Amino acid sequence: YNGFTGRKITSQIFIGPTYYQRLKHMVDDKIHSRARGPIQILNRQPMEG
Amino acid sequence: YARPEWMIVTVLPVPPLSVRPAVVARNQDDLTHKLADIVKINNQ
RNA sequence: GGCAUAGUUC
DNA sequence: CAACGGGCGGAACTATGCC
DNA sequence: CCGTTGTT
Repeated sequence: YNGFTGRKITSQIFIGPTYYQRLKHMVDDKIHSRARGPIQILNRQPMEG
Repeated sequence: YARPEWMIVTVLPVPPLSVRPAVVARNQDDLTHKLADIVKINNQ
């Protein structure tokens, strides 16, 4: 059945218990932004990393 | 702009301290080490 | 601070 | 015909050893 | 792999 409206969904859905895994790759360890931060020494360009 | 005899190096330019910066314990670059060796041999 | 090596994502 | 020299992907993220 | 330069 549909969640918002309560009406049956016309097509029957394939549902059952499958074994899932949570991989190491999260988003809190990947989000990154910069606006005028630290700067390299030899080239005076922005740092790397 | 390019006279033929000038291609024989008799005066060696030394790059400024910006081209070969010091390292922060103070470390000298590969260019600085080679320059020191060259001037050692030259004065000897 | 830098050099090198290894692993991983697309 | 033989010898020599330069050329060989793009990004990104961790870790560890050493000067 | 294949553009230069030497040797022959």
